[PDB]
Amino acid sequence: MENFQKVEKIGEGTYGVVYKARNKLTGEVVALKKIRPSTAIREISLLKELNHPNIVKLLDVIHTENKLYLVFEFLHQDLKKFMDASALTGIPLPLIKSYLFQLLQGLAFCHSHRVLHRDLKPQNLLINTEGAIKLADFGLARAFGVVVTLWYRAPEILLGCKYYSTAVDIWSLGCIFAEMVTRRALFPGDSEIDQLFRIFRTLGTPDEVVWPGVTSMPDYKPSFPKWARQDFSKVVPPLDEDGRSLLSQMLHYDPNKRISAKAALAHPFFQDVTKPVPHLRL
Ligand SMILES: Nc1nc(NC2CCCCC2)sc1C(=O)c1cccc([N+](=O)[O-])c1
Repeated sequence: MENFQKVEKIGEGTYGVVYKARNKLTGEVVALKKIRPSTAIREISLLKELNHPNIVKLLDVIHTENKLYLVFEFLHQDLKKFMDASALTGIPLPLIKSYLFQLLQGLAFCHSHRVLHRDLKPQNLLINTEGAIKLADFGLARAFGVVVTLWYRAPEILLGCKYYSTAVDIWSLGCIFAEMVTRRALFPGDSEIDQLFRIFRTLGTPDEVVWPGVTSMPDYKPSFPKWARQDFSKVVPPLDEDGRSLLSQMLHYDPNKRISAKAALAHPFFQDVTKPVPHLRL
């Protein structure tokens, strides 16, 4: 309140309440995030340096009265709400393609700077009236270190691996891509084991052939049921073969086999990519 004017609470984020606020000095409207450690302050502050058209800008890190706040650029809609609003007709393919392309650019940028997100989901993908889509919260997970949605969690995380790689973000993005296409979450698990088994029932229970080292993951149990992989054309109909091919590469079990954001940008699926204007009701 000393330095801002609260417009309204807009949601509950991973780390605390998020408000739409107005900077007292500048009059600018921002997304103010209250964080519910000195190591973190220094680390997060470095994120202020990230600047890319597809990344929500971290405007400032404020540490006052022994409270921590992160100030982010404000956008008017998120992908979760946009998908809900578009459920009757579906998001036009050209726009799904444009959003996926832009999201991969944001990931390629962050990953090139050694910054992972680790918790990508429709709620932290923000859109504006000009057709841009941006990712918010990259790098917070590493700096802070932990009802939460498990729908977009990579299998290695669900299997208890405590070492993350850029591949966890590609997995989440693949799940989001599938959801934009079918208008339904790909793997809507209600628990970690349900999340894992939903993945197994669709992509097949992983083994040492497709994922070397999987049987040695922390939470892997030899007792996991063995489900056969489903035909991929049944998972995201009516997406064409270019889209299905790209999606399959984003959903490989072995994180090391998962396509990189950079390589994905070159996939044939983006041969005819454009930047359409979305119809946003604000
Ligand atoms: N920058 C930014 N602009 C936002 N405007 C809202 C978009 C949805 C409609 C209301 C305004 S939301 C936001 C976040 O960064 C954000 C990410 C994860 C979660 C939340 N959250 O509130 O729970 C917020």
